[PDB]
Amino acid sequence: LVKNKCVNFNFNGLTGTGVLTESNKKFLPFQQFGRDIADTTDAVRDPQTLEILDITPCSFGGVSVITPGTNTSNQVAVLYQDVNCTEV
Amino acid sequence: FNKVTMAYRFNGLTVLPPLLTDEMI
Amino acid sequence: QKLIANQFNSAIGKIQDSLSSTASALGKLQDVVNQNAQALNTLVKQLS
Ligand SMILES: *[C@@H]1O[C@H](CO)[C@@H](O)[C@H](O)[C@H]1NC(C)=O
Ligand SMILES: *[C@@H]1O[C@H](CO)[C@@H](O)[C@H](O)[C@H]1NC(C)=O
Ligand SMILES: *[C@@H]1O[C@H](CO)[C@@H](O)[C@H](O)[C@H]1NC(C)=O
Repeated sequence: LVKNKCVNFNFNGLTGTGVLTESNKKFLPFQQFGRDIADTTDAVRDPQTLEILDITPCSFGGVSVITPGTNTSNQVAVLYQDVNCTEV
Repeated sequence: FNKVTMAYRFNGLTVLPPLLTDEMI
Repeated sequence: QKLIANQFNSAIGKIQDSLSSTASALGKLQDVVNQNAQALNTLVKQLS
């Protein structure tokens, strides 16, 4: 098991791709999946050792090319929207 | 601001930031 | 002037409580924000 690094995970038949992290949300013992308002999978419990893992989509955001007119320059500054600067 | 108040970002619905921050408004 | 001063100030004060003591004054805004978050929920639930 790996943390804070986007993986493609299967937990006890539950499949999903996200960023598995430590999490403070506390399950009831019999429970399996945490969820969210969208019914989308949110938190999970590691079966081999019980621990509450969050999930998170990959990153996404749109690419945006900031440019002066091609009449001025051919240089552009790329904006990656709504991401943290690592995965670049 | 008290009265008024990745869920949709998981799929694709990305809530872009309004050009003008509230502090500018 | 002095009178109009007080009427103004005492009018401003009640604007606080008009907002402070009732949450329905902002419904117009609150409705906009909800309907946006509304359709998004609906749009998401359509995936399932
Ligand atoms: C997995 O193995 C470890 C030791 O190998 C043990 O402490 C733990 O309880 C095991 N998990 C389950 C769910 O049995
Ligand atoms: C735009 O580029 C053309 C050449 O392609 C040039 O003749 C014109 O002066 C330029 N105009 C501006 C506003 O840069
Ligand atoms: C980016 O990650 C760093 C640590 O990796 C963190 O301190 C920072 O708050 C993060 N920023 C965003 C916008 O996620």
